[PDB]
Amino acid sequence: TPWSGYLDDVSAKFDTGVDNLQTQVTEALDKLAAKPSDPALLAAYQAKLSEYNLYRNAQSNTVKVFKDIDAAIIQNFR
Amino acid sequence: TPWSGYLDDVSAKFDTGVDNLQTQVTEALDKLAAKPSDPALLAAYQAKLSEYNLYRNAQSNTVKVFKDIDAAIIQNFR
Amino acid sequence: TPWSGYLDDVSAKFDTGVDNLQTQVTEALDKLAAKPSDPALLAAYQAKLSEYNLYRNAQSNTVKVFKDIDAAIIQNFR
Amino acid sequence: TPWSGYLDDVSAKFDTGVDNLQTQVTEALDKLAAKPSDPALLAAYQAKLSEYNLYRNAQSNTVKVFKDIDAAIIQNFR
Amino acid sequence: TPWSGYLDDVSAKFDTGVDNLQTQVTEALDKLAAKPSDPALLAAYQAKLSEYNLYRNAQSNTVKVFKDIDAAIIQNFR
Amino acid sequence: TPWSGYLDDVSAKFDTGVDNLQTQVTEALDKLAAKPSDPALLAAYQAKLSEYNLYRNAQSNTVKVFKDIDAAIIQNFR
Amino acid sequence: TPWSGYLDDVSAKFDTGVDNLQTQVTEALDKLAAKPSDPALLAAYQAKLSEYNLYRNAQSNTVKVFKDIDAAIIQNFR
Amino acid sequence: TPWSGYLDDVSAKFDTGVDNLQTQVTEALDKLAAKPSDPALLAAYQAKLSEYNLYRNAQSNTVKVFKDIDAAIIQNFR
Amino acid sequence: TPWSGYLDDVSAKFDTGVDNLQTQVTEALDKLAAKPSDPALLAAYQAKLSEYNLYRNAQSNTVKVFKDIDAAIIQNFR
Amino acid sequence: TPWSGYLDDVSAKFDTGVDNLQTQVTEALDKLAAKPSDPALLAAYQAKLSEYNLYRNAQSNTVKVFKDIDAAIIQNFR
Amino acid sequence: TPWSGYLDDVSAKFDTGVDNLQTQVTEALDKLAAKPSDPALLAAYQAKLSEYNLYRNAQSNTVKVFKDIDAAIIQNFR
Amino acid sequence: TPWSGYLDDVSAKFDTGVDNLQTQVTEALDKLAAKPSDPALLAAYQAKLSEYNLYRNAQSNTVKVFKDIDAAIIQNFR
Amino acid sequence: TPWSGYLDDVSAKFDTGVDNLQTQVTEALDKLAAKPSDPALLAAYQAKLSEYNLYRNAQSNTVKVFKDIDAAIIQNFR
Amino acid sequence: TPWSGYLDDVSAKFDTGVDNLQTQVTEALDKLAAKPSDPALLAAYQAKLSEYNLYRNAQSNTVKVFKDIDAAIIQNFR
Amino acid sequence: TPWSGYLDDVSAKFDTGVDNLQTQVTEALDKLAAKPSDPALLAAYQAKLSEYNLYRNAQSNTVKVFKDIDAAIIQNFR
Amino acid sequence: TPWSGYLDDVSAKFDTGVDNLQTQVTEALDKLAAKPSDPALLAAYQAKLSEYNLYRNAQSNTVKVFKDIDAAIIQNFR
Amino acid sequence: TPWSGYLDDVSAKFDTGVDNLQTQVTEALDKLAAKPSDPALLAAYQAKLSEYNLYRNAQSNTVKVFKDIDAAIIQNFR
Amino acid sequence: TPWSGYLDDVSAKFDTGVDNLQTQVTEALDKLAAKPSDPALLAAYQAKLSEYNLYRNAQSNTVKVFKDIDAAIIQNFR
Amino acid sequence: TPWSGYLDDVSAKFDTGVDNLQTQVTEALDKLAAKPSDPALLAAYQAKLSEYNLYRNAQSNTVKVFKDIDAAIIQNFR
Amino acid sequence: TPWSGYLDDVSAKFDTGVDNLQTQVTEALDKLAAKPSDPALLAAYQAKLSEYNLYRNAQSNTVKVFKDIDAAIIQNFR
Repeated sequence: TPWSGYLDDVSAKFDTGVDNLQTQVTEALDKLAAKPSDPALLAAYQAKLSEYNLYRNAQSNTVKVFKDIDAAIIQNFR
Repeated sequence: TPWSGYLDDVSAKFDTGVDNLQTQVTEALDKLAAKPSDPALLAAYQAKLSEYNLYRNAQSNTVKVFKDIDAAIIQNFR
Repeated sequence: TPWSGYLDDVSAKFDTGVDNLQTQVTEALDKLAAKPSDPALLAAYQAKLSEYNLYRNAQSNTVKVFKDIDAAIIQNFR
Repeated sequence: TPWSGYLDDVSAKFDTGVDNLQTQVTEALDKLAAKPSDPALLAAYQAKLSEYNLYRNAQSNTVKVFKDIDAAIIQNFR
Repeated sequence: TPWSGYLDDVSAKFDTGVDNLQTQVTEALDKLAAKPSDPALLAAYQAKLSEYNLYRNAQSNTVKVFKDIDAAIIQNFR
Repeated sequence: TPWSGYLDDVSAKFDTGVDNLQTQVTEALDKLAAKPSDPALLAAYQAKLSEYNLYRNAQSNTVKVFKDIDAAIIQNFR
Repeated sequence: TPWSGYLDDVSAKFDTGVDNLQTQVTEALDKLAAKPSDPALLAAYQAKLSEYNLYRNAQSNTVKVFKDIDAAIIQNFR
Repeated sequence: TPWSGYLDDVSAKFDTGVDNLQTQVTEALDKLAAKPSDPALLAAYQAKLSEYNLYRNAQSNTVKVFKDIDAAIIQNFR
Repeated sequence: TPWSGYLDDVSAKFDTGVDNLQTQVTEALDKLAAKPSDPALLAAYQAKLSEYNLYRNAQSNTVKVFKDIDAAIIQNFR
Repeated sequence: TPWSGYLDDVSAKFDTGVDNLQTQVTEALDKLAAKPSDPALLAAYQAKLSEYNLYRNAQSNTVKVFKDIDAAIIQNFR
Repeated sequence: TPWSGYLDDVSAKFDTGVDNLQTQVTEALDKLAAKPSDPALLAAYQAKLSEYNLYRNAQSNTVKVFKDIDAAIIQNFR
Repeated sequence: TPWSGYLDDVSAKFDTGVDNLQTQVTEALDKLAAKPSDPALLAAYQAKLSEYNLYRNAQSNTVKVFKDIDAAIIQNFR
Repeated sequence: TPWSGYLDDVSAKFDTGVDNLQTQVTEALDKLAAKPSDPALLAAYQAKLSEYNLYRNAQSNTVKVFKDIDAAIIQNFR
Repeated sequence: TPWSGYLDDVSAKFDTGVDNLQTQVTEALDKLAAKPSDPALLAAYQAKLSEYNLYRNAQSNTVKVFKDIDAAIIQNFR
Repeated sequence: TPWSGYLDDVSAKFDTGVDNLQTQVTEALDKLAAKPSDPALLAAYQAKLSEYNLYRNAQSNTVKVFKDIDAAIIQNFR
Repeated sequence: TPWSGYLDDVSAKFDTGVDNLQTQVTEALDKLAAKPSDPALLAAYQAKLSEYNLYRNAQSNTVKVFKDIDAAIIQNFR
Repeated sequence: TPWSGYLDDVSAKFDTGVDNLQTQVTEALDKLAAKPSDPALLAAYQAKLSEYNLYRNAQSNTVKVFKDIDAAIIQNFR
Repeated sequence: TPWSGYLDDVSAKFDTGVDNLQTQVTEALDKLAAKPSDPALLAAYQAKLSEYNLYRNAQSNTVKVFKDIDAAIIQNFR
Repeated sequence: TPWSGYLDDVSAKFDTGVDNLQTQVTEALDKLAAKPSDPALLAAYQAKLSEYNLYRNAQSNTVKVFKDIDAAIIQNFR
Repeated sequence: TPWSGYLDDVSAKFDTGVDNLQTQVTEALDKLAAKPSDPALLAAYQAKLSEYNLYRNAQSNTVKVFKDIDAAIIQNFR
């Protein structure tokens, strides 16, 4: 078992929160790439890609906030 | 059960809202393709196709608005 | 019961508005086809066919206007 | 009493501005659907439908302008 | 097997919908060209040519609508 | 009773300020999803969605300003 | 009193402009229908019907022009 | 007399600068709402609404600049 | 004296530029409505209506350009 | 009467300097929370909130400077 | 002096171009109406009426062309 | 083997997704250029060109979204 | 010498390109207005007017393209 | 002589660069307002207005760039 | 004569350096507030406001540097 | 030498194509007018007049086609 | 060798696709201009002119599509 | 030899990439200005102008991207 | 062998990580500069340039983080 | 010879590094100010201004870094 700190556990709450969003984006892109003119495949990929943008931005700002909460405690040791 | 977030649920309100509009367009196109000169088949396909344009544009703008409401909250975490 | 949106309901106001105009055209054509020289059958078919031209053009422009009223609202979501 | 904000009140100035334009369109369409060949019913429906296009486009652009006036104030809080 | 996307499949529903309309126009034109004064050959070619006008215009507008449904989804990715 | 600080109370002034805007958006979307072609349902949903964008952006910037007013006082303790 | 907008008032300038042209056409048709061989009744009905064609075409183009003048102002709000 | 600081006085230079622009927009909207098809009422409301967009954006950027001039002086006290 | 900004003054250059074009259209329509078959009244109304279309479109685009010149200056304050 | 030292008196010069700025922010937020789409309520709240940011930052830096002037005198007793 | 724009001046080049063609048609019709069997009065009225058809059609197409030249410049302001 | 990152692999999913769409456009253009009047060659080229527009726009927006997902992570390193 | 920028110089390439097309249209209209029934004067005016439509549309689109080339450079300064 | 800094001198290079473009726009608008149907006055005003859009946008972006070059030097004093 | 130390003299080099920049901002704001849509008044106020931002930031950083040069000499007395 | 564009050169191919058809019609009409009963003068004038009808209709349709070929290129600049 | 980009090469596929269609139109017009009454010269020129209309419209729309495919890639660089 | 940095060298790759596109646009405009009705001169100028739009937009976005790559390195010096 | 510290080795992990991305950008720009209208050359350059933006921003933030990790250790020596 | 320390010599490496970039910006602005609509003058000024932004920001950060390297040595004398 590799080491995983608190910022890893915050990042793994988002990773285990979504079930297979990293898989559903890649599958719906590969279904879209075979036929990039189907409205049932473009509107399904729009919902996957727009969630994957919002999943990944919220996951990359929650880590940055907890990095800044810790950087004002560690700076107050000395 | 695959994962479905909030933008999927907004997209699935439109998908479960219409009963079989993705089926009625394909059926009325296949009825039209056998005889593309019947006014009862052209005027019926006009109503299906024009709804399928308005169904899909409203479904692809409501996702884009909720993607922009979330992108101004996630940007205000830090 | 199949799904029928608003453009279907506008199209079905014209379809249920006329009682059997899709039937009276086909019957008066089949009466005309047996004897295409009777003035009582040509002048009766002229009134059916000219109404069926005006019925179907008004039914295919009212759908196109309501498709354009909706396409300026849906475009103003974002 | 349900909640109605400022964009609802701008939209309700148009809705209470016209008296029964949502009713006069539906009535003049149902009078037209029984007899879609009367020039007194086609020219009366043309005036109702063309106003209902201009009523609804001006009502759907005034909301979009006030949404853009507010989105440049709210963006200037921070 | 060559690649065929969704707009090709919509275009091939019209092409496989009619059986040999691209052949019946060319055959009835070549029968007409040998004797361009037969009313049984002019009235048969009128029905083929007028269907081939309506077949090809409906096939070239259904592609253009589905190109415009997709161009409002693809524009809403970003 | 759960704990609610000052930023929660600023966020709950917006939440208790609107009566049922989180409900009126979901209801007017579910009314729109059954028939996404009615201009009385698209223009009503435009006013709800555009208010819900302006409600939520002003609620997510007022919290961020009060977080920045406090972060310049807390930084001036030491 | 029912609501009447500007396109109704343009249409009612033509309707109140002619006194009883909608009545004189119907009366001169009912006088013609009893005896459709009188030159004093055919030449009088020709003048009524040809005016009623020019009355109704000018009334249905002046509305369409004012609908297009307004549709280039309303489109320039946003 | 309530308190009004410098950013209020900059905001009140715009408010007392225009005489009754907050009134002329509401009056020209209520005149437009009774008859949303008059070109003399649409082109007059276009000039009021487009000024009210430019009035309010310049008033909401001049406050934000003076908030940023002060935030670089106050930050240079310590 | 009511307030009139720069976009009002651009709109009032067109309004004071034409002397009584808003009056000459209404007078030539009321002269046309009494007798909608005179070629001296149809060709005179064609010249008034076609100028009133070009007057009002140029007046509603010059305001929109000056609204866009100002919206790129006001956006460059901050 | 509770005790109030010099840093309290510097803080109370800002508190008694503004009359009711702690009240005008809370009132203009509660007026904004009932209708968060009015430009007269967003631009008025922007001026209150931006002053309340500059009031409170200048009040929390003037105390910190006088704490540092005193901490270099008290350190020079011994 | 009433206002006369460019389309009026194009229309007045035709009106001042012919000297009294609007008078010569009415005079030669009133001379014809007293005796509608004279070949010197029918052949003179044929030349007046056929010129008045060609005068008025060229005058009503030159205005429509200059309305379309201007409508492609005014549309290219924005 | 040249280097290909993740945005290249997203771009190569579209390139390897379509089999020879870059070839079928060039071949159907060169077949069209020899005889630009065949409806079987214009309607076949319409389906290739409209897919090649939708293929290339979706391929040039999916790269731009993944460039923006990465630019909000890389910006949150520091 | 008045100032003339680059869009003036593009517009003056068309103005100095044609020698006296603004004069030949006005002269051939004034020759046509004296006798609007000569086929040598109608067919000569058709060639002048149709060139003056194509001269002025190409001159009003080349300015609009160069305005759009510059508006994507000026927008890329900041 | 009033004070004029460097951003004024950059703004006065554009103001003294064009000779009387602020005058030529107002003169060509006042010539257009007297007769808004002349193609020689619409195409001349299009070239003035499109230059005045490009003059003013380049003048309002060059100031904003030099404001940002200075704001990264002044921020690097301390 | 009131007392003015060295940091006052550095601050008064900026105050006497600009002639009436504190007056030209207030005058160009009061000219802008009467008509907040003139491009000659918005682009003139942009140059005044952007200089007044750069004047005041450089004046509030030069004082802070000389306060830090002195605070490392005074700290080196003891 | 006056200016002559491409539509003039197409019109001058017809004018220089026929040698003196504008002269032979006028001469054969003046020979016919002295004696309008000679079969050698009526049958010669029939051949001149019927050619002058076909000359002038083909000359006035070839200009209109080339005006429409150019109007679909000029419209595709922007 | 002059420079020729991709839109030139698309335009030169049409130019080198037809062998001498720009020559066959000019030759068949000059053969028609000498004798504009031959049915073997009118029906041959109809086939050349109608192909030259379809050649040039397809050549001027394929360039405009590839200009729009590129304008959505170049816009997605930044 | 004048100085040319890296953004000049990126801009000079586009300038030396095209051979004489700045010359071919000006030559094909001056050939078009002498005769703005030739389809061989309009379709040749369309290909030059549409390339010159795509040349200049790609040249003005590649500079802006490399300005933004450098502005995130220079900002990371301190 | 020149000296290369730890921040050089972190920078050389990115430089040796990509194989020839500094070469593939320059080659795909020089292929694009010869023909800046090919969609196969614009979409290939978009993927190279967008990776080169993300390569260089991640390489210029990882150095800045390791410079800040070291600057909090070196500051804790004394 | 005036005195120039090490930070002057670092600043003079940038000043003598570029040959006449302070001159080429002022010359290309004065060439742009005479004609602010030439794409060859806007795209040339974009490359000068964007380099002058990157020249001056790198010159104003390299001085600030060397000021901070020295301020941690001078602080370690005592």
